[PDB]
Amino acid sequence: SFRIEYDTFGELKVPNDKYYGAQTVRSTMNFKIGGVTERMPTPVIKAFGILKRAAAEVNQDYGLDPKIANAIMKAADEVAEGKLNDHFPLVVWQTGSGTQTNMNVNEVISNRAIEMLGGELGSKIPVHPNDHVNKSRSSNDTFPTAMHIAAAIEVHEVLLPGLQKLHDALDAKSKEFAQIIKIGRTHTQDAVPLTLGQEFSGYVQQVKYAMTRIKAAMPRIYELAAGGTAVGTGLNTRIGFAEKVAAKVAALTGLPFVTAPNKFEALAAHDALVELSGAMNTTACSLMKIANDIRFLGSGPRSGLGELILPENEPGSSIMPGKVNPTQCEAMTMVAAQVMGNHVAVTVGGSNGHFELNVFKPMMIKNVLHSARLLGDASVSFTENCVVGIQANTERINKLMNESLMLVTALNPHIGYDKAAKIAKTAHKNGSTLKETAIELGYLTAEQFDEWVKPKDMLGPK
Amino acid sequence: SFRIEYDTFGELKVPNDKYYGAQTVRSTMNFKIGGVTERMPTPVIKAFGILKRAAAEVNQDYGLDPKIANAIMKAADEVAEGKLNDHFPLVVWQTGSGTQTNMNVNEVISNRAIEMLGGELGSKIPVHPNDHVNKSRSSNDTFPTAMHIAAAIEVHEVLLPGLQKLHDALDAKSKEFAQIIKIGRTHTQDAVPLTLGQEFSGYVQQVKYAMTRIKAAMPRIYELAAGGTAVGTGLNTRIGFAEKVAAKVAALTGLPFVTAPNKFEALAAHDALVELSGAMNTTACSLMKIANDIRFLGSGPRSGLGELILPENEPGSSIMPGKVNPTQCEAMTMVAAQVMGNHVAVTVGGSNGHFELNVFKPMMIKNVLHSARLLGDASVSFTENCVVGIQANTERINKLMNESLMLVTALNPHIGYDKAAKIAKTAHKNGSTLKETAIELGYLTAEQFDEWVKPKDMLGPK
Amino acid sequence: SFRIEYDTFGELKVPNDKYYGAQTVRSTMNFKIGGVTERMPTPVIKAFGILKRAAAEVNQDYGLDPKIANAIMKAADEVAEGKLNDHFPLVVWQTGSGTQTNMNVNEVISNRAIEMLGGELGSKIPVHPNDHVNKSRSSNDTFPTAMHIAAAIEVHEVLLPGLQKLHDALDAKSKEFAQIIKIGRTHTQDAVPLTLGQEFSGYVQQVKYAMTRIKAAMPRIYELAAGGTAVGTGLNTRIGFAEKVAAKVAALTGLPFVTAPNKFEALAAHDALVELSGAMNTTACSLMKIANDIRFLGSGPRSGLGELILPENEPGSSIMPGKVNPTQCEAMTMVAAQVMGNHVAVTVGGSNGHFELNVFKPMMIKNVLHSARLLGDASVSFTENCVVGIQANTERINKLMNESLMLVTALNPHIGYDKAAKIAKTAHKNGSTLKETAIELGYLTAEQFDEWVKPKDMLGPK
Amino acid sequence: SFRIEYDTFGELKVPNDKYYGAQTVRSTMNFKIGGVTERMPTPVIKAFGILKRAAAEVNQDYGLDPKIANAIMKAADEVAEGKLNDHFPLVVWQTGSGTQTNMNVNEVISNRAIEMLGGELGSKIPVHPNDHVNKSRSSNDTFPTAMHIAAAIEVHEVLLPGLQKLHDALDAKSKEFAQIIKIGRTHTQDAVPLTLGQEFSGYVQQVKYAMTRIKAAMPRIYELAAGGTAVGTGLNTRIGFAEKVAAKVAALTGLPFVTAPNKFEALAAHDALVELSGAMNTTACSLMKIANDIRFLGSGPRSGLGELILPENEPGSSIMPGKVNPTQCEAMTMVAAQVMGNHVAVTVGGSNGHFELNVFKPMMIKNVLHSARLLGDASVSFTENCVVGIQANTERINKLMNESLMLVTALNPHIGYDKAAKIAKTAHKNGSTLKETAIELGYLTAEQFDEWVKPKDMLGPK
Ligand SMILES: [Cl-]
Ligand SMILES: [Cl-]
Ligand SMILES: [Cl-]
Ligand SMILES: [Cl-]
Repeated sequence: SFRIEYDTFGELKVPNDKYYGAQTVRSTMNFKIGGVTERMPTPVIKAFGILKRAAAEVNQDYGLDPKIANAIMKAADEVAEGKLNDHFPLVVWQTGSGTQTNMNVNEVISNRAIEMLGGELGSKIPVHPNDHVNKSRSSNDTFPTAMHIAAAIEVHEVLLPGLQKLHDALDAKSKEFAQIIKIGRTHTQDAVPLTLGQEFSGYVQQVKYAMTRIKAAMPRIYELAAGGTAVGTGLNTRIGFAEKVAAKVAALTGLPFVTAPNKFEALAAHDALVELSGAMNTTACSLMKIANDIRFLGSGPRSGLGELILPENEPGSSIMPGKVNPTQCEAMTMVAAQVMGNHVAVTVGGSNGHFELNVFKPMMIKNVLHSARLLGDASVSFTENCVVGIQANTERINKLMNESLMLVTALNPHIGYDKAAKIAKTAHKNGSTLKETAIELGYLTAEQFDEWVKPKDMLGPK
Repeated sequence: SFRIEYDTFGELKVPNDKYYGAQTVRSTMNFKIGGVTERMPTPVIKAFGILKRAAAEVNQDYGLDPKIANAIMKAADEVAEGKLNDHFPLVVWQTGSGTQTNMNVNEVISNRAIEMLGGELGSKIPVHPNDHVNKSRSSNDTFPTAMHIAAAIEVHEVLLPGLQKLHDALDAKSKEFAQIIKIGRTHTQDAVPLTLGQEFSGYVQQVKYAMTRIKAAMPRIYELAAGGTAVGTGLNTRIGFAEKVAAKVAALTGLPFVTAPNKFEALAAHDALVELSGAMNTTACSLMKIANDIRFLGSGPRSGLGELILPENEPGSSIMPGKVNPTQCEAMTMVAAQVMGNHVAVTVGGSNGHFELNVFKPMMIKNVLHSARLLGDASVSFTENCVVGIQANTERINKLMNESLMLVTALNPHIGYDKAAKIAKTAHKNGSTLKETAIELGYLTAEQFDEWVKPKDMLGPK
Repeated sequence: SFRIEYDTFGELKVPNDKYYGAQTVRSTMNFKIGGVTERMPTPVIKAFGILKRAAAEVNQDYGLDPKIANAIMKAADEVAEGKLNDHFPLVVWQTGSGTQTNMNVNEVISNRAIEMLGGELGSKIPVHPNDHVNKSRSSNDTFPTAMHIAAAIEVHEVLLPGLQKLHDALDAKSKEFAQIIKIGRTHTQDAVPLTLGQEFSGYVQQVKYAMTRIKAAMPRIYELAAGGTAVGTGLNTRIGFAEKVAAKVAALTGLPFVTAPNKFEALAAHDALVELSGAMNTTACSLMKIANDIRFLGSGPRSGLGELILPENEPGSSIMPGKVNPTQCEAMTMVAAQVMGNHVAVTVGGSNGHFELNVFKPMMIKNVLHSARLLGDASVSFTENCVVGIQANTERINKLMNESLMLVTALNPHIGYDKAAKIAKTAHKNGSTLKETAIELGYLTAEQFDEWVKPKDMLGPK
Repeated sequence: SFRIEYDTFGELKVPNDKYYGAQTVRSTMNFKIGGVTERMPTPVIKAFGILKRAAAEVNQDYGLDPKIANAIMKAADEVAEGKLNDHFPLVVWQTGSGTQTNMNVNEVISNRAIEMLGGELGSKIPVHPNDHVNKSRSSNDTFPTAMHIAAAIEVHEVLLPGLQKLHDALDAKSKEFAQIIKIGRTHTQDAVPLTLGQEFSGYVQQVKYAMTRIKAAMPRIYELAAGGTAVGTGLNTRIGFAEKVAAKVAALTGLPFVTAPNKFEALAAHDALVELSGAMNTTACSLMKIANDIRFLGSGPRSGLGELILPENEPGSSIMPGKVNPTQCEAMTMVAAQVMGNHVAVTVGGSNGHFELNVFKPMMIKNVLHSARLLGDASVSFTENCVVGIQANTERINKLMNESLMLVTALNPHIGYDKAAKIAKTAHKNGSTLKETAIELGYLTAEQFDEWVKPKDMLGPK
């Protein structure tokens, strides 16, 4: 069931059905921290597949045999496509440079490429893990490169598409609710009116600004450390490799990847991950506000606010109609709280670089990818399972509109401030409506009230 | 105008009316960071006066002249009593050990004692700042000692008394509201009933647990670093000074101060400050919930929840007689958010100690004292200007109780689940009450409804 | 391959080899957030098994048929023992009350118990998911109970045992290094000496205080919400159930679980999780200091500090001897940064409770369990793979001791301050040792220097 | 002594020498939270003076009397110029909308303009606080406008100029150190060489990227809420006032202020403040790395790293001539930790908006301005008192270069990997240099070593 390999610490049995080698096995034994929920995120593994596929191509310009290079390229493609996920057992909580995952990727790609060429698994023949798969002689620049490839792909494929669906759904609701006038709330107190569409337009602007903030953090993420090698000097790599491998990654992904103008800044720190995490942290604040507002606007049905009727996803009780738990709102606000904590973890790691190398890399990219996946997935779920199905309780909204004390300022240019203040003061102490009190005081007639108190005329400046 | 003093780097103009000296003026010149709001917190200055008073009394056992020592004690008492606050212009953003503030205290106490002994300001005669006020030869242990004295005093005098007032006022409201039954809210949806007194009893328990958590963080605060000198070995200090000066501080303050059992842990880290900030962070989560709940329970008056009538302390618009903004709730929740941020700042500083000395001390104690003062002051303000004056809107609470669909399960044993659920669904569809629907359906009488649906019987287990 | 079940939203195919039902399947479709790394943590599932096993026993006092109860108890045991982990596919990012995992547990236990009694899977006969497995009529108190059971078990079984191993290993190193005098470092500058054992004794005290801080947060974790039902009143549960099920959980686990004195505080907030997260946050600051110190103390071999020789776990290069990357230090400091971020996520969720129910429960317990597992696992790995094998570079330590300028204060009670200051001032500008300069200046002889400059006499007060 | 003013709750004694009125005195009485260090930041007060000056000029287009308007403009100019700071005693911990500070500004400007028009203080004649100074009928939009004006001005005048000085000084050191080759450090272990100029060029890039990130956060800061009035509809304000007052603020400040495109997003949330705090949080991670690196590179002089000689600005002990504590590094890293905590506080406030108004405004702008002032001031102080005066210890750097084992790979093409690794292992075992070992082994001459091992040839790709 196993083959037998050796490192400088002793004998190791590697399962025959695994493409990793003795380096990966030893790493798994030395870092038993967290369990399988702590394995290196799949986007990082796939990004390594893209990077090795790109380097193998470029390395043909530097002596790499085309028959070996093509075998590496096909094996790297299988990694980048998620076909070999079960051959990467390492946890995030490894070395701070992530080079143990780099050696995991080198072992898997060479062994798979060896098998494609009919060789013996574990022999390093004819595809060597270091001499061929890592022909670039890259070391501490590999994992930084895979971090930015994975972050850029996850932002383009998961985060922004999810937020775009949320933006469009909120915008459709805003237009659908454009003519429903409701009582505003400031300090949670009754305030002058606005429409549900105006309130939802604020949500739309927040999501629009969130997508702009995330895009503004991407230019630095597109800068790749590949070519810096050990300390950023580029020692042991070939001239032109840094630019060529970045341009190849750009062509493989369709994203505007470039080489980092300063490789020492690219290895010694990961401020671009901190800035991207900061944009997602701002997005979390926007989504917390939006989801909590809709949570409260749908509260009820009779002892809450009751403005919105949210779609029911979980089965209720036949004895409890009208009760709809805002469960998509709860999942979204929990995600937002998680992103804020993830950002602090990213911040602590990003601040603790030492000299030529920041060695908090796996934890930083884990929290960045975690935040991006959660925000993208929750935005999709929030959209499809709640936002698109939100209905307005227009009957309740219009009833509370006529019973509110907030429309009384519409009578000031008819009966003066103090007569209007006395109608509101009396109606408050009496539990009566504004119209009922304005007539019982003999200040105006009903036909005058309906002519002067028009809420559609209180939605903008004059 | 000025007197002229000298350090070995040149000459310095010291204002004639100031008790600080050349080293303080040199320190102000090199750390122009933040402005006057960033000056060292007054509790730290006062704590230094306590410490120097204690050291001078103890140092008589090791040869300090009694007339010099008694002048130092009187001058240090003036520092501890807050009479010399304008003689400490240094900001928090100084050296990470805080020894520049230690020298500020040495110069002020020496010059003030010189003045009380008829000498000339700045002469170091007959009271020398280092040889007499700092005769203990302490250095890197002075500021840690002053931190823990200041934190313990602020907890004992401000934080815990403020929370005690809040606890007692909430308990009084709980008893006052013990018979007011209202509709519960889970997920912000209508739920089975409970009393306002039961709900408030939850807040009472949170404040009770908050005080227990803060008290649990104090034993390590009471451990003083005084006696560790430069690196924790106690080099250049006298055997027994550490225990004696701690006992003198205990007798002066009435708080159970003892010497730190391990001086290296006391200088290299300030985990006790992190744990105390953590307890205040937990307290902030409690106060955020309590204050936010009261904010929303008082929302309205007509489109909010409207269960509570909060006191109106600042005048509002006469045109708006029903609006009472919960401004005390807003100050409390803003304070809670500030404590959470302050805790992260304490955490980053606490994590970044280097070898024998953590040099983040001034920023750590600044945030700890900030959180304690804000939490204590806000609790007092929230208590006096909101909690004690809260009234229940029993008229609205009773009306919404009768209109709620949540009481329908009381009919289950009398008419069966199927008929009860039919009453609930028809009442929800028609916008009618359970009683109206149950009789229009011929399922029971009005007399059977009044006898079977008793909310006072739905407040506990059977 | 499937059976066919129905909910109120349509037909659902449930795999025959799964014990969950249509409720779990529908929940999996409505909350596609995060992937399989986001599944509910295993300690929560096992804790549900303990809770249901305990309730099934107690419910025999309330009519539950002993033949059904015993079937439930054996099925719950299989859950609590980790035999049915593959039947829980729900993610953390579900409803904020965690009741969808509660229904997942109810479906699995009843279906497995049905199979133990030879029934048809998915029939609810003779073991009903609600009528029998959830006979307590518990709702919003189930997940809070499982949270505290899981947290208490993880602290007792993983966190504290891991820290205890670290404490003992650091203590052994402290005693082993008790006689190795080295130059201290304050502000990273050369300071007066101390021993490696004294420096390591500070680490020991930090870990000891960390275990005390975690234990101090446990009394409130031991309080269980079981019995509060929907809003904390205990409506629909039987008198005495809350106390009995807590005492049964205590007997099943061997831990001092009790019922919560105030069930409204137990449902509306999770301040005990915030306080436990705060204790782990303080522990993270201690471990960050300890691991970073050892990281830097082992730096070198020739351009660093070079005081410690750390064990080599990853294979190096045969051309690069003496290079040992402190990879266990990096994994530990990354874990510490992750705990600090997790604490903020816990803090945000714990602060956002609404009225009768905090609906951030799954996210809060996920981050608490994550922090406890990481700290416990990393402490074990740090201990076994680094601390126990640390060696001291006594040759380098003694060489820098004799070349340091820091021992010059030992000559002040022989030649006075100013003669000693001139030896240090000259030796600094000359690149010479203190003894070489003291003789070249003719201030003392060699035999006098060795008699007066004794570093073993500079390790404590006099 | 005092004058007597009146609100509708009673009478208030206003000090004779103060320009504030009854509403300010009422506000101070009800919010005794924090003390004088907690007063509203001066940049917010000054920004209010700018805003009121702008509104008064624009309001002439809507009928405001020119002589009244010109008196308001002159009084508002005195507020903006910092001449009336002692007339604003309100703390940050007030109402969450900040309207109490808005009224403070209205009363001060009205009373000062009354004084300039010969009237009596407190008379509201001829300049009324609400009818004239607040003629725009703005309310909940005033403080948000003042926040963004204050943040934009502090970024333009303090933060960015401070970072610009730091960038330029670091760039100058990078050029000055361009030929000094030293041993690199990855994982704090000795690594392949690089120049001090290359290492410093990494810091230069981080500061350059920090300024780009902060500038990227400004477009949404430049959007002003002025014109949204109570809920964002703009009710009670004039059409065109929003655009005109923003254009007037732009002309007065020279900054590209525009009106917010969506006033509901502008009042209900302050995500722009969260994004700007995020950029400052990223900057803090950069400065923490830069300052901590320089701290450790200057450590020593004899048991540290010793590569840099930092300037000595405060006198030290003459007995300790080689000790120079990096106090500017400590103030910078303490500031960086404070910014990270401030960011969490901003985040919690930004996430907790309710419906039409976020009522965490004063605490959010307090932390934003605190971070900007500290970062700007510290960057200037760190630049002038440390960076510009840094010297390289080239003697020590060159000695450690020759003693390092990291240059051995330069022998690989000339003698082979196996002999080169033997030289490295023997030099490491003997405590000797590569050159000494290579010749005692008969592997090469001293002349071959000098010609083959050229560190200037190991600073880039081949
Ligand atoms: Cl590569
Ligand atoms: Cl002292
Ligand atoms: Cl149960
Ligand atoms: Cl205005």
